Amino acid sequence: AILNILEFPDPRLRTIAKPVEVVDDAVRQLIDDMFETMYEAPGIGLAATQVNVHKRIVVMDLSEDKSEPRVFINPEFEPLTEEMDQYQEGCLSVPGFYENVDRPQKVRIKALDRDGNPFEEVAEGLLAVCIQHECDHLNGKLFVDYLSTLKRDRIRKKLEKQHRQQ
Ligand SMILES: O=C(C[C@H]1Sc2ccccc2NC1=O)NO
Ligand code: NI
Repeated sequence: AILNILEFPDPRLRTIAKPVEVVDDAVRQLIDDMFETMYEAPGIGLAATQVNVHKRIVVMDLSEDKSEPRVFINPEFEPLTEEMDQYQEGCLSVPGFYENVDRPQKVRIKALDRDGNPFEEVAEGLLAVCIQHECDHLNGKLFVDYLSTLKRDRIRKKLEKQHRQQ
């Protein structure tokens, strides 16, 4: 199923997601719907908060051909260096806008996989950017939160206008 993706400034995007206590079949079915939603948008990552399911679940596929689905349940990360990098980010919940965001350039991810087993993973580049961006969603944070207040308000106003016209 293709789930509806919430869009800024919907307050539901600010909800803090709750950890997943057991990765059962319902969780894997939600994950499958999230990937379908994500691939159809299309986008390279998606957090459950974005589809209004407030659980700590993230899916991603950084390939150009759907050949590398990745699952992160109860993800966390820790910067591995103090160095920062800029990347122009977009978001399915803030469609049509792309702005630079500075974030730690390398982080160590820790999460549960699709079977519920814990693993860790060093991330740099697009992977490090995407994992931080998706974990932010789970804590009710959007990339526009890093922008100047005036730029974020300009974004909000445009989206609000679009939502009224739709
Ligand atoms: O909205 C999304 C999908 C985004 S994640 C992202 C972050 C930095 C640069 C590009 C993207 N692209 C996505 O599709 N995830 O929450
Ligand atoms: Ni996003």
